[PDB]
Amino acid sequence: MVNPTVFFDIAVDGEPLGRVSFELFADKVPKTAENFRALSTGEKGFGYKGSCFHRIIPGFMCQGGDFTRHNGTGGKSIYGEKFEDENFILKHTGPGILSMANAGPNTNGSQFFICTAKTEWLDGKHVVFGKVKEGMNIVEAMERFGSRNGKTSKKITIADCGQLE
Repeated sequence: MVNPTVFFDIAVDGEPLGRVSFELFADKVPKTAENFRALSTGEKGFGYKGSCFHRIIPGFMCQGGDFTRHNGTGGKSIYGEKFEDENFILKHTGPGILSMANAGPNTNGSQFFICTAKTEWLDGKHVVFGKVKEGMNIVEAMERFGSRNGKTSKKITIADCGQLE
């Protein structure tokens, strides 16, 4: 079978920016990939639609997925509780990597980041579960609204999201 693909339609201060799509490595990290896929479709009744990228650091990453508190302090997985680091097979190889944010071992929720550089120091600490497929330029455009401390200068939202194919 085939790894799922999901998309995010991004907006900046409500104005459309573009679409970013991702391959989810369900072949390597099925549990992690499924969480992100389900939160993208909204099939459990909650997920990423309408949420924001609250922390963006140019040259580093864009982070989002806190759909409950909108600031890095919230979010939840589809598993009724934070969940474990499934494995660290996949590495932070370069721009476009999709990896889970966490607050220490086995604390995955819904927060994630999209790398804009190779972030090898996170290997073995954050679970890598996907990669941008199309629209890396859109992520580069988003990145320009970040700053040193991560605060964004315009509100970057996931206007729509779902599963492709």
